[PDB]
Amino acid sequence: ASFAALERAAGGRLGVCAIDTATGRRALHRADERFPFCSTFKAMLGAAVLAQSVAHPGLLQQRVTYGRSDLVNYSPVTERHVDTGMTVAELCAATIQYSDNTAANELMKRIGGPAAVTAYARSIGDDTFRLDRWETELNTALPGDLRDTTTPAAMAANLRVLVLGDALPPAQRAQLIEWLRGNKVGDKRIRAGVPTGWRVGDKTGTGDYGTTNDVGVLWPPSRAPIVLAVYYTQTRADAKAKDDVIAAATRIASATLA
Repeated sequence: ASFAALERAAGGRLGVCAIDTATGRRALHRADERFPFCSTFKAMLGAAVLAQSVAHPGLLQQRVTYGRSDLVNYSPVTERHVDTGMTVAELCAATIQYSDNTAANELMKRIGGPAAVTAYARSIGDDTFRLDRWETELNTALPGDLRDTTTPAAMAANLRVLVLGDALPPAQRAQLIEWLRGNKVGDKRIRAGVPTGWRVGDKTGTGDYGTTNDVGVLWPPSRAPIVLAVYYTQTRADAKAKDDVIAAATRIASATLA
């Protein structure tokens, strides 16, 4: 019935921040607790790359050459381009739309590592987010570890100002939205919990301890958008990701904000 009820049924710890951008009403659960963000940080990474390209417009064109030993687990796009390289823009699209892990590392090598993503977060008003590690270690999702964590509220605030606000200049804002709307690997999470008429731009995350996340912006066809951040993590190290918990949380959040 409710987020608290969903959590009790699924087990684990569920964090939600949903914001109706027309009224500021929210649907919340553990919204100020830290969670391991896993691949949802790739939305921030893309934003940080886009922001660096504002003073250096050629950044998105730069070609990155990497080798077999640079590939980490789950690299479905980059593993096809070991012999050609990829541009920074192509790496952004791969990491956001397919969650490619090597693409994230290659982008962070270009822009100054975990510290550069964290500094970017601070620059848009997020004093909570911390990126400490690289792919795939940042997905360990250990109970009680603050590395590679944020709160549902901080990530919802970031999405609001990046997608619906003026944190990025308009051209870069449009590109971030295009990338997020093009997510190919999230159909069973937030996208499964909204009507097929609503449009979604989102980034999923998955990690150890059955960590299952999805953050994004929801555009209903005839009402203002809703910003939704959902984080979920479990007690046992070998727990299985639960896509359906994210879809169910999305149904509750959308109904609260109806």
